[PDB]
Amino acid sequence: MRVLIIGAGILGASAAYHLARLGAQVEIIDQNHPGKATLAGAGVVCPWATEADDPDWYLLYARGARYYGTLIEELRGQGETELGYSRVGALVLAEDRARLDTIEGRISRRIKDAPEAGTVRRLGAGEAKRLFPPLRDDLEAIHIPGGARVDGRLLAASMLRVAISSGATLRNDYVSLRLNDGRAECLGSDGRPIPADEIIVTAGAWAAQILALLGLRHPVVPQKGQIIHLHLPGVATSGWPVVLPMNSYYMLAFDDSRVVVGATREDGSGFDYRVTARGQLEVLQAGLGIAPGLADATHIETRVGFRPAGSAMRPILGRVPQIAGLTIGNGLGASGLTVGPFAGHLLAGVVMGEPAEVPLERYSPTGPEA
Amino acid sequence: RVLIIGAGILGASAAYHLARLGAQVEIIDQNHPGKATLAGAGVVCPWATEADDPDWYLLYARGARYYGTLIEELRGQGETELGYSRVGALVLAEDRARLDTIEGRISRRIKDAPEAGTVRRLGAGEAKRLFPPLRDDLEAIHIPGGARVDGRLLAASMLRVAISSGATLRNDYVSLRLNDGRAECLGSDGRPIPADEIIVTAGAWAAQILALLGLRHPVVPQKGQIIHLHLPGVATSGWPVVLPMNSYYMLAFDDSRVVVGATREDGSGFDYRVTARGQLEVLQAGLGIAPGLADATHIETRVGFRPAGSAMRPILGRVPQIAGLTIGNGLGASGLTVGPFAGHLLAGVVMGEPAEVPLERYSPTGPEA
Amino acid sequence: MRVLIIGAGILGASAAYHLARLGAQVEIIDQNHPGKATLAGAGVVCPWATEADDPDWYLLYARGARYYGTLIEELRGQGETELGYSRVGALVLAEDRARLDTIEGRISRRIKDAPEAGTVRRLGAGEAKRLFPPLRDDLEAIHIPGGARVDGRLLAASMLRVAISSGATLRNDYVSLRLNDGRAECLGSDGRPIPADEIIVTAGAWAAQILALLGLRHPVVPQKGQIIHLHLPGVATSGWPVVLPMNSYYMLAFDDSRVVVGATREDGSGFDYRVTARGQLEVLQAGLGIAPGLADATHIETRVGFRPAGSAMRPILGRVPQIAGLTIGNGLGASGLTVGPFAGHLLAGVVMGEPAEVPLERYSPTGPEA
Amino acid sequence: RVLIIGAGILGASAAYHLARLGAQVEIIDQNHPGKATLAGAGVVCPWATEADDPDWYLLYARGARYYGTLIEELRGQGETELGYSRVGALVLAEDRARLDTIEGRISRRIKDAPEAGTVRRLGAGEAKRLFPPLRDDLEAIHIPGGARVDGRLLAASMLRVAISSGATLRNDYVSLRLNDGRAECLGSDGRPIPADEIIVTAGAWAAQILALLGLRHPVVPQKGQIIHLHLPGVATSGWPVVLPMNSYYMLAFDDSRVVVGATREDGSGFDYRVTARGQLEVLQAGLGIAPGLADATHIETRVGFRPAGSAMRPILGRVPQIAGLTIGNGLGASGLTVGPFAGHLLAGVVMGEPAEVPLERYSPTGPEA
Ligand SMILES: Cc1cc2nc3c(=O)[nH]c(=O)nc-3n(C[C@H](O)[C@H](O)[C@H](O)COP(=O)(O)OP(=O)(O)OC[C@H]3O[C@@H](n4cnc5c(N)ncnc54)[C@H](O)[C@@H]3O)c2cc1C
Ligand SMILES: Cc1cc2nc3c(=O)[nH]c(=O)nc-3n(C[C@H](O)[C@H](O)[C@H](O)COP(=O)(O)OP(=O)(O)OC[C@H]3O[C@@H](n4cnc5c(N)ncnc54)[C@H](O)[C@@H]3O)c2cc1C
Ligand SMILES: Cc1cc2nc3c(=O)[nH]c(=O)nc-3n(C[C@H](O)[C@H](O)[C@H](O)COP(=O)(O)OP(=O)(O)OC[C@H]3O[C@@H](n4cnc5c(N)ncnc54)[C@H](O)[C@@H]3O)c2cc1C
Ligand SMILES: Cc1cc2nc3c(=O)[nH]c(=O)nc-3n(C[C@H](O)[C@H](O)[C@H](O)COP(=O)(O)OP(=O)(O)OC[C@H]3O[C@@H](n4cnc5c(N)ncnc54)[C@H](O)[C@@H]3O)c2cc1C
Repeated sequence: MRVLIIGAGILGASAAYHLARLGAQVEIIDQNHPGKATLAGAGVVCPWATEADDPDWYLLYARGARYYGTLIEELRGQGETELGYSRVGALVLAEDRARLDTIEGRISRRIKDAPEAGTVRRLGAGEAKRLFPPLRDDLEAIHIPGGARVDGRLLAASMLRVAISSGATLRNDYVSLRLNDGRAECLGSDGRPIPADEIIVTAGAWAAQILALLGLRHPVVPQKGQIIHLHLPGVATSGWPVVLPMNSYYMLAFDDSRVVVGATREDGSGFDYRVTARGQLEVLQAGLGIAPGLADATHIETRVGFRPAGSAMRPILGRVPQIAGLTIGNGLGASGLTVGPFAGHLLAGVVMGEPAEVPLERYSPTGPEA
Repeated sequence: RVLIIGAGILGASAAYHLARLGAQVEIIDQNHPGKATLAGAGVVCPWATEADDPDWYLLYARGARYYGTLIEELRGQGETELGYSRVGALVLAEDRARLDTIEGRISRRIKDAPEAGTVRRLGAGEAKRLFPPLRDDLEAIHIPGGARVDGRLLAASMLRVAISSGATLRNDYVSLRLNDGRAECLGSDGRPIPADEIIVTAGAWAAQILALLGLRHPVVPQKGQIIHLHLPGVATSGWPVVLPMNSYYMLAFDDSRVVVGATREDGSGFDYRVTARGQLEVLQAGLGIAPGLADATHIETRVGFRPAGSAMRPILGRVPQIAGLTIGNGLGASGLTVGPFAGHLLAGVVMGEPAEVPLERYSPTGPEA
Repeated sequence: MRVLIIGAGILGASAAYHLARLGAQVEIIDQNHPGKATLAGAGVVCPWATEADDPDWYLLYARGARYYGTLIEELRGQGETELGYSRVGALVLAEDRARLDTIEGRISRRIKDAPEAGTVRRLGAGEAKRLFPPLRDDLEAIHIPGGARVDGRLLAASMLRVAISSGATLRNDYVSLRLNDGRAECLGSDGRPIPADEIIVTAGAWAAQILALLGLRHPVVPQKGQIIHLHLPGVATSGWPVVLPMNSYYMLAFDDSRVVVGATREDGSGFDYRVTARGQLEVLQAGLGIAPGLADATHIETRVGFRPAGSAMRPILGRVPQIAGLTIGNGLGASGLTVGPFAGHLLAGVVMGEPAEVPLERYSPTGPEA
Repeated sequence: RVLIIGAGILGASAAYHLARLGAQVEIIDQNHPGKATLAGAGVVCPWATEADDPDWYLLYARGARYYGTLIEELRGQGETELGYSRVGALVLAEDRARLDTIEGRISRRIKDAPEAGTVRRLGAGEAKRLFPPLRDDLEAIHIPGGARVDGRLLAASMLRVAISSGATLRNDYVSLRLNDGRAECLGSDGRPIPADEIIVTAGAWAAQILALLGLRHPVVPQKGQIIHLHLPGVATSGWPVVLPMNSYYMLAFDDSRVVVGATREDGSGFDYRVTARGQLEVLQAGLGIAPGLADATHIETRVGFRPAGSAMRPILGRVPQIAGLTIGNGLGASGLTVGPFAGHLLAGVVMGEPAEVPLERYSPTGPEA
């Protein structure tokens, strides 16, 4: 009766994974809405290049990317060997040499507190193409040996599998909320309450819909994103790194001759689960523009997902003011696969009472407006 | 003016009927996974049902006859593709003993229903002559007048007519609170949604927001999986509905397509998944009476959550002790037949007309303590 | 113009994989017809329990199962580490103890000269359910620790990747054949011949269509097969064994909470690439019959594949009599994922002239029928 | 009597005409991946075509106005679902200059072709009023006679009429053999297929089986990728066809569906794959002139291999020096407009009727020593 988690994406799954290790009874409930963000998550893990230069770097991006090393092994030693993860390195690009210099600097300043990045290095024209053949030969780049990739769906799935293997439960259902005597109550499909000492709301983009039932104003709305998957027949891509043109687009490669190209950021889209023409056109232009070698690659599918985009680019983590037994994790935006796993460790310490490894006040949620 | 929460077959009909009368209708629909109206098979044949509840049957048979008014009212408005057709129905039974008791039930309920046509008990092989895939050793009772419809296309057409008449439709999950004895609607952001009259046709999900008002809404979801088949290059526009009276059924549509009866999974919750045993049961039932479907293409299997109430009879009418709030739900497994006519009844409530049928026996319950 | 391979299934891919490593210039052509057998192969590798006792066929079946040990590491050391292979053991079931005793006899006789099978051990009721939870608790079984499984598509894909990394070429095209001056010619899309010293036809079920152009009578026709893929949300299956109920059906599990169930065997089906109703019913009955735990598992997809089923259960491998520069490999039927990989190694030696590890006279095709 | 190899729009048209003349028809089709007729967009508008070749345009114009006869003969036969509609056509251009030259070329060719109607030059967004997604700043030339059709449904309709008239259809990959000067057809089993006359409408794959007779058939596949869009809740049955005169195009069907011009990939072979650049080219060309399609749903991308010949002129007529063999191929990118009438000619060849059109300029070559 310890913990009840609403939503089992990368964030809700990481919370369960970390809670099950603390001996708590974890009950997970996940509807798996069409457009579940984690099912469409590209899988880039490389914070050192992010242009968002706030103290969130020291707290979430840096700390989160440093934990991937430990997490992958902790999972590997538990029977979970299919995560799609690989420390393949990353290539960062820019249109003009001027902007490419300020980015190299921003990365250099951020290697001190994250040695997993390796030895950052400046590549000349044609050298990035030797690591990612589809790239243009006239592209200079910055190589970050530490940058990795992952299959967002498989990572969350494996974390859930480890939790359920050790006394956790998972079912497919849609639950709601009610405010009882100042405490948070979870109402099942029938309508009866679901006994739980602590509740965690990691409902992603849909969180604002059930939290509003408690008088809360959750400032997280869906940001639609369309992401293209390509197939290179008979092409060994297991060693290819990730590519970050620093223009809201990106692309990476997986072992099964597969290449994924950066997604769109459609604001005010709502929950529009449709593959549109312009959306795919945007991605195809940005992709083939830097990597003409992908021209004759097969188009296998185009996934759609709704990012939990918060008002601020920083997430919303911590216990709810004025409401007992309610914690929420959301707002991961476009960096959820990188921050999600560690953010889940934070929520684990919150509901249990462990000492805060970081100051969550910068991310604490808002209370009832009344 | 009017705010409708939930745009299934029921919420859509209410908007359709109200918009035509000039009321400012604002529709908000979340489109939950498993929206019942999207998964509805579309059989309309109440005279054979084995459930004997007059309060419920009164609307079942009445809503069936209403299709005569609806199809034409929609036809004369640009809407001609609703999948509706008066193709007739075949009622089957395994042992001739049960078939006799059923032939009795049908005649007893046809007393006030000439729309059912002239019933006739068919000899072995006569049912297969109208539905070839059936096995030849099946006696049946033919009800010329039983029809089918594409519930998905019916709700879509009624919404289009409502929007063309000044209604609005947007996607959101809204809630309710008690302000001054009246029902006030809050959007996801939390801002209020001004409305003189609110209607709640949220299907199985209705018991999640009404509970915020102290109401005990006895409607929970009953999952149901339904299989769609395709006979490549086979004319099916004339095939009848088939009701083996064993919780299963099957019907046909124009596009060489055959739909097979659904499951009934109590205590499923909103488990939007296509399970194995669910499809095994449907395929065993279908292929058991219709072995001709063996080599038919399986194109998709849909899932839906029926708004199953504590009692089989629905819940319609204003909420006692709460002003400006009306509820419609509980349709269960007959919402496509009862839905359209019920929306007409919900419209009359918020508009104030005298009830074409006394709604007292369907009214909801007030706030509890 | 060293070698031209027609068809890139598991067999054509294995041949290419072996030839390219020996310096031969390999040109691979594969249309990827709908129903490609390799893309729908279940992936069971456990020959010792087979009811079919054909020495000509069994020689390659048990031989091709042992070759998997070499292949997995060979591919592993080349960057191909995600092949879905695992030595998870197998469970052999039967309804009545009478036939289960007969099966135990066949296995023992064939497990004595096969240490790869491990220590065969007869389990009591409920012990097979301890390894495959969804099974019935009343089932006796025979445990073969050596039984393994693999993802057929990922295996053939990785082989091609290693082959093309070794100077081979892969193209999507439909080619034909004509007989010119007693030697085999391959007609490209334009209709003009394609220069090639040696041709290998691994066209699977479609092989007879183009080989008939040379006066041959290739007795390999398609046998449709429908196979169901299930999903157990939040269930660790990496350690689940294979199940062989010895009733033409079967089922296995993969790492990502996925369970596959035995396939149909539709003779005279032609190239009917449809998912039928009865085909799925039969599989569901067999699966849930012995494994009620799969009842509430998700059904994610149902694949279709045309097995290259030959008149004789033994395959067809070797040069074509009276026709120079032609080599045929086909007839793998329902055991190609086990035989395919090693059978490709045989085809490689044939076309190059190396001595045959196994006398191939018993598998040679027939010559032109004047 | 007659044996047809390949059941695309060309082989189907041939079967539809032969069955009416009382010939015993046996049709065999392998339905290769990328069958051109299954991916054909279906624009019918020869008057605007830029390719001014009289040897090829003789049939293009002649075959286009044959659609009038064909639709009615099919409409008066139970076949009413052809996707055909005389919706008109809009011809656009980059600059007013090129648009002027096109208007002149169009009017010259309608003298003895009144099916085009009254051509009118639009300007300043008048074209957008008939095709909303277009840009407002586009002048155009309206050709009321331009129509569209679903090549997939048309070929099926002809076949059904042919089968209702004693024709047979089978699935197999057949070959050809020289048996004492006669053309003989061998099935997959190797046994011969008795046929008094053989017609080869094998499309791009023809060169492969004809090489078996020592013939050199200069028809190779030209891959083309085509995109289908869906406009949620938008009536498009009345929208005309659009011909930007830039190697691309787009048309609209009844079911809120819009199709965009195809790619032209030479030397592609039978590469049955949907590529990235191919879709980028079509999306750019489509949205470049029709920004309104930005938020349209992408439902499908089809691939087909055009029977592109060395010369744009097709290949029709008996094979020299080989007895009982006839060839039809080379339809290229205009097969849906020329195909139907071309099948009528192939029927006239094998039966012996006089040539309505000069066959000398299309006949194939004989064996090369
Ligand atoms: C196209 C795309 C590409 C991306 N690429 C990257 C990348 O390269 N790197 C990176 O770091 N991040 C990336 N992201 C961001 C990342 O995928 C997300 O930020 C993150 O996965 C969000 O996970 P979540 O669990 O918070 O949300 P979700 O994954 O949406 O989880 C919410 C879950 O809760 C369920 N739920 C909701 N309401 C209820 C309810 N009432 N009852 C029950 N269940 C409920 C939903 O059905 C869902 O399963 C990408 C995102 C997109 C869309
Ligand atoms: C498999 C199956 C087969 C069936 N076959 C038949 C048949 O043959 N004949 C027959 O007569 N009936 C049949 N039915 C029954 C019929 O389909 C349903 O009873 C009917 O569709 C109920 O409609 P509804 O509008 O009440 O519910 P729904 O269709 O579920 O509509 C509810 C809507 O409200 C929305 N909503 C919910 N909560 C909120 C909120 N808080 N805010 C905003 N929107 C919200 C939901 O997203 C949804 O769109 C079948 C049902 C199933 C499942
Ligand atoms: C449902 C199912 C389950 C199975 N389960 C198992 C199992 O558990 N264990 C096991 O050992 N085996 C199993 N098998 C058998 C195995 O999948 C097959 O035997 C094997 O994949 C055959 O490989 P292939 O290369 O001979 O044929 P294919 O994989 O079909 O390869 C033929 C290829 O050649 C191409 N081609 C053909 N003609 C031409 C042409 N003219 N021009 C160009 N390309 C051409 C085709 O497009 C295709 O790509 C199963 C098979 C099925 C159908
Ligand atoms: C993407 C695309 C868009 C197009 N758009 C248009 C348009 O808007 N307007 C227009 O006028 N034209 C258009 N065309 C052109 C038109 O579709 C084609 O020219 C025409 O359909 C060719 O038909 P066909 O019957 O000659 O060949 P196909 O349609 O390719 O038919 C050939 C048939 O023969 C069979 N076959 C071949 N060899 C054998 C064998 N040995 N044994 C048995 N069967 C065999 C094949 O399997 C196939 O079924 C388009 C073409 C493409 C590819």
